[PDB]
Amino acid sequence: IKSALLVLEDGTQFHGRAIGATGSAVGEVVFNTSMTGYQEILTDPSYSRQIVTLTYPHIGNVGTNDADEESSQVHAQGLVIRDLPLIASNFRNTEDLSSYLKRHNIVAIADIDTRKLTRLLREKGAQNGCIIAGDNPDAALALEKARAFPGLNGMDLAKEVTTAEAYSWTQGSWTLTGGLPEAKKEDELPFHVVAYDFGAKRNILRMLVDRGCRLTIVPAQTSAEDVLKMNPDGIFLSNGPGDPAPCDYAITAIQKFLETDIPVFGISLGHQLLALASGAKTVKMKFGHHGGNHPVKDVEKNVVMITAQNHGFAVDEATLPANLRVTHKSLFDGTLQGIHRTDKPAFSFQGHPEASPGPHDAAPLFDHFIELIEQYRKT
Amino acid sequence: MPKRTDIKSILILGAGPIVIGQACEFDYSGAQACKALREEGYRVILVNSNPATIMTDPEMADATYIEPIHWEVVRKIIEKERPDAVLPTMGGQTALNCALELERQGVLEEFGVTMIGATADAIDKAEDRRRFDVAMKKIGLETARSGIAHTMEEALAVAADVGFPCIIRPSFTMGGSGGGIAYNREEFEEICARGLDLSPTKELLIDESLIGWKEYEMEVVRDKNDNCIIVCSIENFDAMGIHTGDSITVAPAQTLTDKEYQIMRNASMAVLREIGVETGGSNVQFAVNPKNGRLIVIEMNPRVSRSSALASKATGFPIAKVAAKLAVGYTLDELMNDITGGRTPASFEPSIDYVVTKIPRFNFEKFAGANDRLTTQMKSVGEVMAIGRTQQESLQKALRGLEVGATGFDPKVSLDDPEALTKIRRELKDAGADRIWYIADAFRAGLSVDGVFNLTNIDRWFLVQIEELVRLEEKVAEVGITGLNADFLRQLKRKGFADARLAKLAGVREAEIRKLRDQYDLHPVYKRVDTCAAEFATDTAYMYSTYEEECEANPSTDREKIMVLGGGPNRIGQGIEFDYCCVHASLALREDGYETIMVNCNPETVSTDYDTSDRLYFEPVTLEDVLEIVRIEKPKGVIVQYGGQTPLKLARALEAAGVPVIGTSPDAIDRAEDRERFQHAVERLKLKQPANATVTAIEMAVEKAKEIGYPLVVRPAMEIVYDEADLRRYFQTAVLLDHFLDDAVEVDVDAICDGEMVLIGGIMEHIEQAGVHSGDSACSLPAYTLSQEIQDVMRQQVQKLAFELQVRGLMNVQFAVKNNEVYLIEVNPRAARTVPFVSKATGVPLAKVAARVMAGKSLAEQGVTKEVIPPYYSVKEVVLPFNKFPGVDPLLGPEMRSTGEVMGVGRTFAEAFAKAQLGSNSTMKKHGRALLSVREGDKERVVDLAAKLLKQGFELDATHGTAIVLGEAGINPRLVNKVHEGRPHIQDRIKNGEYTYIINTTSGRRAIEDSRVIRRSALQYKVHYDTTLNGGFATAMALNADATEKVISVQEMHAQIK
Ligand SMILES: Nc1ncnc2c1ncn2[C@@H]1O[C@H](COP(=O)(O)OP(=O)(O)O)[C@@H](O)[C@H]1O
Ligand SMILES: Nc1ncnc2c1ncn2[C@@H]1O[C@H](COP(=O)(O)OP(=O)(O)O)[C@@H](O)[C@H]1O
Ligand SMILES: NC(=O)CC[C@H](N)C(=O)O
Ligand SMILES: NC(=O)CC[C@H](N)C(=O)O
Ligand SMILES: CC[N+](CC)(CC)CC
Ligand SMILES: NCCC[C@H](N)C(=O)O
Ligand SMILES: [Cl-]
Ligand SMILES: [Cl-]
Ligand SMILES: [Cl-]
Ligand SMILES: [Cl-]
Ligand SMILES: [K+]
Ligand SMILES: [K+]
Ligand SMILES: [K+]
Ligand SMILES: [K+]
Ligand SMILES: [K+]
Ligand SMILES: [K+]
Ligand SMILES: [K+]
Ligand SMILES: [K+]
Ligand SMILES: [Mn+2]
Ligand SMILES: [Mn+2]
Ligand SMILES: [Mn+2]
Repeated sequence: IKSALLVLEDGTQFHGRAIGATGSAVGEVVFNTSMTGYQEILTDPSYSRQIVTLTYPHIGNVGTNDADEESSQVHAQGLVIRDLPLIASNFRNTEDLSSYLKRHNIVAIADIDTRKLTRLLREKGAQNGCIIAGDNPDAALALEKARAFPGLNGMDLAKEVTTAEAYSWTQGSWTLTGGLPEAKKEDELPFHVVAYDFGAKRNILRMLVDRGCRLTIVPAQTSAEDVLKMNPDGIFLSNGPGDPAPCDYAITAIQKFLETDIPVFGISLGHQLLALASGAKTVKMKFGHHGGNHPVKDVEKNVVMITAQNHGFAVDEATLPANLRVTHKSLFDGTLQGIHRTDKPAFSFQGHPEASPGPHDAAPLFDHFIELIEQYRKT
Repeated sequence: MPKRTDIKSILILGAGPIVIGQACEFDYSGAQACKALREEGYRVILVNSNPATIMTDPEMADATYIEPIHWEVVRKIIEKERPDAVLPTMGGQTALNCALELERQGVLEEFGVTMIGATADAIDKAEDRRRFDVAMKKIGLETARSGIAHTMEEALAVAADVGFPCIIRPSFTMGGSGGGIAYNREEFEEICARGLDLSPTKELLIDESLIGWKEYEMEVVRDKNDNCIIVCSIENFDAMGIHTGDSITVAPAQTLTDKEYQIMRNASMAVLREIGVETGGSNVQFAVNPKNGRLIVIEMNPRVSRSSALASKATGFPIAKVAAKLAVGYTLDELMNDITGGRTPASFEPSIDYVVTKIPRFNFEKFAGANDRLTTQMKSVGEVMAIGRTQQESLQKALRGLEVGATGFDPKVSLDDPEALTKIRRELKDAGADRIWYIADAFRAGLSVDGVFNLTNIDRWFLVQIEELVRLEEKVAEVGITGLNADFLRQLKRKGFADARLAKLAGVREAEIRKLRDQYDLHPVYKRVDTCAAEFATDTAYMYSTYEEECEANPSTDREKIMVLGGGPNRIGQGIEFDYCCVHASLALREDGYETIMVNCNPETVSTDYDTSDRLYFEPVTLEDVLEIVRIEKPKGVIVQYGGQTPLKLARALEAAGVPVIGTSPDAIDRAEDRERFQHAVERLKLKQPANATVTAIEMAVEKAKEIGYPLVVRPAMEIVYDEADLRRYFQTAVLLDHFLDDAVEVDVDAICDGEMVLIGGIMEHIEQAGVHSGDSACSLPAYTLSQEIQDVMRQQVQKLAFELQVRGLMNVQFAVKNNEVYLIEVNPRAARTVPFVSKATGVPLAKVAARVMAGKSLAEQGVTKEVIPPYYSVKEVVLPFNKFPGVDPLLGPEMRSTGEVMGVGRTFAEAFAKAQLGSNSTMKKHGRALLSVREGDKERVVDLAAKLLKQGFELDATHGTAIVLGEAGINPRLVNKVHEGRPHIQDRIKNGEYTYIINTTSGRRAIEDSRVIRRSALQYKVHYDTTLNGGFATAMALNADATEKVISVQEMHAQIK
């Protein structure tokens, strides 16, 4: 028998089985409703310091593989599931879930009532928690660790996951037939985009490459001055963990960009960051949006899109500057989902146009960003 | 946009009688469509020949037409009703075909009827397999290598091209009707010929084999604003080669990576976009090569289906309801999500935090001569569904709720049978209905997962899970009840193990396992369905049991509860009729102020529609499952008399476990069902009952037979023996012995007793004589030949029985009238399959009424005391599945084989009969040549019939014997040769289409087996034939009438009642 235990800040206990590394894990606890894409989810840097509970009972049905990694490592702090399948069954698999977790040194627990946990988080709101996996899991210790967690509000995590030094990205999207492409050649990409790495997902980069952008991935703290020096065709603000709020450096730099005519586009954290620099305020949601079936209306066109969501903070629509027009809203809760600067070539989306995992409905968000870029090169 | 305003009236095309492949799911959907459109203030007109439908309830729509679903009749309705639009997407294939004929016949144009939900062109683009393939090619999706065929010659050429095995699929058919897998030229020609004739467009698509590939389905929804969503994904347990409907399926998809799932997702949307479905749902099927994820599109159904119903039940998203509204202008974003309190929109993709399993239900045992192997043509007669927090749990629950005597993975072959592995191997390689059970036996026998995979092609992901169960079963067996500690037993329950199964392994009674659970305080919790993996709260109470931590039941303490037990999956003899009764109970008592609880797990039905009851428990209808619910609900009363056999068989145990069963007691029922207790009551009442004996040995019965008299009725399955020699005979191949009442009129009588009075609901006179099961006979209400005198006796006899037995609620009695003498066949102290028919002809909602009675409100109190006799004739006719199982002799007998029924309304019996006949899809014509071939006893009566046919302008043919008798009467038919006689014989003539009518009556195990060719040929060439003289006289009467002459609504019918 391999025990494991999960304890919430409020004292709630969940007893299960250890399916990953031996040890302890602490972080904010969340639930994601994605029936597929667990690997992608686990490898999302945005999940840094969060303990991920999956609502879909059977997690690991397809094992894992490299192409399904959205970053170089597993960023989730811990994984909480209802059931770990006996086997992985998919031509794409290269290593079973449990093995993968152990490899990445992830504390994970299975066999617990994830529905009870979900309903609790929904009703009471997010909560920090601690998973302990080992011979005899100390429930009082776990509760200690959880209660001591500083929490995500006001925590800059973007500076934690970002890249140390700048680098290039010219690799495109995966294909069933060919797999993951060989990185393009610089001369094979018309546009040059500078992307701020706030803990950026690979799919965003790949997709941008798919649309003809050669990329320069820059550390979160990179000054606007340094960027501007590279003569960007466009500036992109990646997704990532924590509160956008405390990221002074980014906001500052962005404001700078906003003085210029360089097109700016941001996704999730980048949306937030954009809104902040534009003088809007960001709030911490009760429980957030974590899943792949979230309806978002494009208010302009009056069309709905099924989207992939992964965020705990939002832009207050009621503090939006007049220079910030609303472009999309959640059909689930009415929360702000998109904005466009009425006076600048800058826009952002709260959701994940790049999906991975999730529906491709929002990818056209990218196209607009290309538009701007094309136009900008016109001038 | 919001609702359309250019449309005020909508005509909905219903599905007609239930058949294999086109079942209950269409009453559920048509009921949801009607309710949705009526909710939105539209004028609802619908046509459906099946009377046992909730959708035809008078109060459900404005103008309800229980008329034959034939374009000419519909034309009448249209003419008369002048609908602004027609919704053809809620009645299976019948609806699709009919809307397209109406269109082709220029009827839609004639009456300016607008086609909503889907356009004629989109329906064709999907139904026409040739067009479908093109469309795919256009959008760059892949389909298997195929060829279109319009003739055999054409067909043979494609075959030559794709090689064997090859799959044959007709255009304009579903449920695999007219199709199959050809493994050779012989099989091939057989199938194609059948398929070519069946196809409304005379077209076949022949494809190369993808047998063994994974099979998937997606349920999609699209609106006029181009918003589109995936409501549900389905992964088939049984691979490609076995029809989705004859397969075990699960939601959601299990083995697709996110990347593959998105491709599939994208493709499904593109399919609908290309076919042109912009305001509704569609089902899209695929095949996936497990080795490389290669995606192939199979087909698409531009309507609601069995899978959309499974899907609605699985996610809690009412697809049909939504789709109805979309048909009239609404967009997804404008509608609200029912289950989440309408706090969220219909424009979203559901997420489920559990596993849904569906297992098909078969009835091979009823089709002795049938090929019982599963193929591309559906042979299932029903289905069960189960929800569990895990697959193991989900699967096991489905198994024990299948109503086949299974408690889970019960063995089929013994461990010490040296021949075991051979049988097991066969059962895995070539799947029959028992395969699921053979799979565990394989693991029990030493077969590996890989071993089993190579034979079945069922994903290892599922296999490894079954094996685990087996191994656990092995431990239980080993440790015995002693090793069943609280920890282990909990693990077991979490895996979905039934007490009954554990009981067997441990070698104890089931109550012992259950005792143990009560001791450990080991009970399940109930989770709720919410479409959103608990991301939002719900106000609906749609639950399932599971062994977890938190319980969401939260029973009320507030009201008086009434529980209603359903019948699980439908089977022959246990259909929709019972469900209908179950629904009515719920609706009635709910309206009266009770808190209604529905317990059932049939995904196809209206009973498992969350709107039908206050609280729905989608559970196995077993003693274990039901006691757990009672345990926490603590109902006031439980009805076990309305879901058929399933709930009836539980009554005693329930009562004894302390369940407050209401209505007719378990014991009373027992009194009636038990041959002995009954013979005793009948005796006591001084009533007439056929001579009977209870033989133990052969020679014993020969003697006793002598006593009783031939012909004899031998009840263990049921046969009729004629002579001593005939008795042995049976005995070989082969116990109640009863004298068979020859040339007797059968009658059904449905009634209600409140212990104070007896209300006669309806006396039905069967067309077919006693000996042809009531369930397979046409019948008339009111009687069309019986005397008022004789009817009164029965009525009196009913009343006697009613009180004697202590009936409280419904009852049905079966009589036989021989020589102006009334004989009692049996008593059914419960709701009978005829209840819905009677309620519709008479206008009295018998089920409702009896429900109220069971609940305490006397007939007098309800004001339902006088027997109704309608001012019209109502005729019920059935539909048999013989076309699905060709190797079977399509002949009537004492065993019920029909799957559905229709109703015919007329000012005259003949007019009623003609409507019912046409409705049953008969191919009868009002001219041509008839073929007479009857048996001895009929020889006398056949002359008049021949004369009748002659009067009608028909030319006659006959076989020797028959020719003799007619000749001696002054009627010279054209002699025709039996098959052993020479040429040409009946067979040849039938095949060349020489006949438009056939009357062929037989009597004797030999005479039957001899004449088998006449019936098989008649069926195959589409010639209406009657296997009873009585049947033939009705058909004859009906020739005088015009089914298309006049149409009447149920509302109007009802209004005619005094
Ligand atoms: N190329 C093929 N190879 C093997 N099995 C096939 C092939 N195409 C279809 N099938 C099987 O035939 C069944 C019936 O096919 P389908 O196109 O759905 O017709 P229907 O409209 O009658 O349901 C499918 O569910 C599937 O299991
Ligand atoms: N003694 C009998 N004489 C004539 N017909 C009979 C007799 N017993 C039964 N039948 C025929 O058998 C059918 C079924 O018999 P029944 O006892 O009612 O069995 P079940 O349980 O299936 O309803 C009847 O509907 C009837 O046509
Ligand atoms: N997904 C992201 O890129 C960031 C979301 C942001 N960190 C939040 O939790 O709201
Ligand atoms: N099961 C219930 O009664 C749940 C009530 C509450 N609305 C919820 O969804 O949590
Ligand atoms: C499936 C129902 N039918 C095909 C549309 C055959 C019984 C109607 C005739
Ligand atoms: N009501 C049963 C079907 C009747 C059929 N035509 C027969 O006479 O066999
Ligand atoms: Cl738990
Ligand atoms: Cl069909
Ligand atoms: Cl392939
Ligand atoms: Cl057959
Ligand atoms: K547990
Ligand atoms: K019109
Ligand atoms: K089709
Ligand atoms: K093809
Ligand atoms: K299948
Ligand atoms: K299907
Ligand atoms: K009969
Ligand atoms: K019976
Ligand atoms: Mn089809
Ligand atoms: Mn199909
Ligand atoms: Mn009977």
